[PDB]
Amino acid sequence: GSHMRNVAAEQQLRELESTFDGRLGFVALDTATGARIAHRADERFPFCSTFKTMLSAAVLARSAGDAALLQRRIPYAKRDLVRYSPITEKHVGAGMTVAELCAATLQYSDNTAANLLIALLGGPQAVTAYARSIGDATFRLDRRLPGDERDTTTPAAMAASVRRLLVGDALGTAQRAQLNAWMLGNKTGDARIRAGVPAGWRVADKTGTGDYGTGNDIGVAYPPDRAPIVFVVYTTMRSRNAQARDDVIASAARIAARAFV
Ligand SMILES: CC(C)(O/N=C(\C(=O)NCB(O)O)c1csc(N)n1)C(=O)O
Repeated sequence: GSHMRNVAAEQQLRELESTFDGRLGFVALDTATGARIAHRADERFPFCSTFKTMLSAAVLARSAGDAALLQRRIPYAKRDLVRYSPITEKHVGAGMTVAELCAATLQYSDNTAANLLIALLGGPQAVTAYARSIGDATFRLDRRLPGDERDTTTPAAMAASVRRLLVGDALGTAQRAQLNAWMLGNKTGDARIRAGVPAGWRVADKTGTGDYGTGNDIGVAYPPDRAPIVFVVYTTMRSRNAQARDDVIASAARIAARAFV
């Protein structure tokens, strides 16, 4: 790579943002060199379901020296279900193990699964506390309008957290391996980062989708013969009804992939 290719990439990101009525927040990091391609990296964006990565890491941290926690089954009932719970809705009654809940919320974005895990940790403030413990002073989970700082982070802060969690040593080696295993098996991101990077790269990712055309994807790509590349993409729009743009997310990843190859 080179600084000049990165300057070119950043202008391409600006041009990409002009194709929709909203904001593009982007960080890609080449871990081989620390080279960073960024756009609106220090602005806050609603993180939507991408917080589930930080969730799951916090749960994995509780399991250090207590691997049996992952096999502990958590009961819940129908009145405990919230909207969009495709996995948990099938296991009302006896419930699911902690590991199963982590997998459900990472791979299917199951919302009840996330709430149960948030509860296990002691509430949303425990997730924020966990983020602070790994050097993220920006992330805030306030609950399980544009401009509201609640439930937001910046692309820069999330990129650093993704890097430390999936590539670095925020977690112990075994827990890092497990977080990667879950995110590698994500089912919701086929049209996002995965669509923009080379087919030969392995991708561990977590998506986020919300109103105001909010379309997010964060994660790490593992090329077969070089160092991991961290990708964080946040998009959000001015119109509440607007669909999230999978193609824009894929295109942003593709711009950075081309620059780093
Ligand atoms: C409605 C319910 C179940 O979930 N709300 C969500 C949501 O559906 N997140 C799904 B995700 O981004 O894959 C959400 C967060 S920001 C936004 N817009 N929607 C909830 O929190 O009660």
